[PDB]
Amino acid sequence: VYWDLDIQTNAVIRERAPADHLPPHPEIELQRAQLTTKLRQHYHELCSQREGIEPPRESFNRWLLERKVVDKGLDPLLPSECDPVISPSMFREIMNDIPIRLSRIKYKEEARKLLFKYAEAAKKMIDSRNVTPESRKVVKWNVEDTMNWLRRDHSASKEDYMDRLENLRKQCGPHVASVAKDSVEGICSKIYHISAEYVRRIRQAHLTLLKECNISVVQDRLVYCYPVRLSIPAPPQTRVELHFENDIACLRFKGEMVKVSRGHFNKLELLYRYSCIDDPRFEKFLSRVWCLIKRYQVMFGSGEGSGLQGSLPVPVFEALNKQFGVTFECFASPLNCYFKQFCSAFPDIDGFFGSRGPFLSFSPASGSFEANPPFCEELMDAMVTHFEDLLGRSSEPLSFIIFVPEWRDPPTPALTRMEASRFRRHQMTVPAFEHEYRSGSREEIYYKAIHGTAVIFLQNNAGFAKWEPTTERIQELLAAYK
Repeated sequence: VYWDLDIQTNAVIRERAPADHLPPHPEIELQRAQLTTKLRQHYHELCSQREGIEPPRESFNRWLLERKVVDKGLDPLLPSECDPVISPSMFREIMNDIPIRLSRIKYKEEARKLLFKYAEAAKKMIDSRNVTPESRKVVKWNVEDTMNWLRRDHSASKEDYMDRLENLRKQCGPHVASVAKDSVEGICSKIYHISAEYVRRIRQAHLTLLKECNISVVQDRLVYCYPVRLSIPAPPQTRVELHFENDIACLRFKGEMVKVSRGHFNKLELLYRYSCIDDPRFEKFLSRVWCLIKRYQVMFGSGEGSGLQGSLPVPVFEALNKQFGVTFECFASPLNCYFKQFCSAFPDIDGFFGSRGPFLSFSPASGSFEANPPFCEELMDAMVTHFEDLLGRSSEPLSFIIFVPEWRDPPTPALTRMEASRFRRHQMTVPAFEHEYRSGSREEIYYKAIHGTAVIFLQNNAGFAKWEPTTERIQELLAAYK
């Protein structure tokens, strides 16, 4: 439907030992869900009590992505051992909404209210918090200048109101940041430390469950890739019940229900048949589907396009396979993947559905790959370092075709590094990420993506010889856009 699970892999890796993840269990997934909900509530109260703002939209989810890049802890989702403690992602996102969040504007009275709301918010901040005398008089002058300019009987237009806000924000920004810096850092630190405590509780409950089940807790051939295997045996399956309401699969575990479309459920059964080797009678299938859906609900609120990751059209994947031999997605999930082989964030549960684990821990010696990472610049930067490390270590055909938003104000360090890479064979611009129909029946597309999508070809010499981005192959890839 929106996938081609018949295409076989051409990724080649060293044979690796089974991973030591604790086997997922709906009882533990439910506890992680209820603690992640409490963690979001701590984040909402900290932003409200310390800065008088709501949490910046999608910032908690983006925090989870950034923390995943550096976390050395034991939970597959929540952080517990991170250097730095202070997330640069969450810090930058909170600071962008201080003193207030800038909302979408369409009319003149909206722009006038937004300009006035910013000015009095900066004044209320100056009047109630510690600030150096230099920063106090600069903000005070700009706020007084704006208030008196609004007091003119001569009324300006909407673009005049907007430009006045852009300049006022330009002048007060540095002083507002120096005022709130210590407080925002404290929010990032406290939410990380609370998460670490939650991780310790989940870990202990999971070890206790396995002990209650009497469950105890390599050669380097080159082989075609294969899903991540677990070394710890699966605990006895639990009672998960399935029924369909119209074309929606409904799975209940002890009265707790998760939902997924019928089309995706049938896709998961196929991936499971192609990827799972420890459940010949599908006795554990429904339990693992429940954990999979719940895990991604905890990660991304629920189960087309958001402010975290874009979707590529199906014909683009077809053209990538036919024109450049692509068989593998570096950033996908069992729910959204196009190929049956992919890298994903949660190998403890995704491995049963074809995951090869996170890409930053994947070491292919050969293969043709596609990558459209989530909209997390910290992950993207680690991605580029991994790309160049892999391309420089192997002389076998290796190719990566990367899709990232064409944003230049300012460009991410990852995009700048890729444009200067010694492996860059070709670069172009394709249409922007847009909503791709899947549901059957939503958040808006990330703002950085609206100008278009940069497509970068990173190949070693063997890969450039085998999958060269010739003019004819580029036109066919461009022809895939409807």
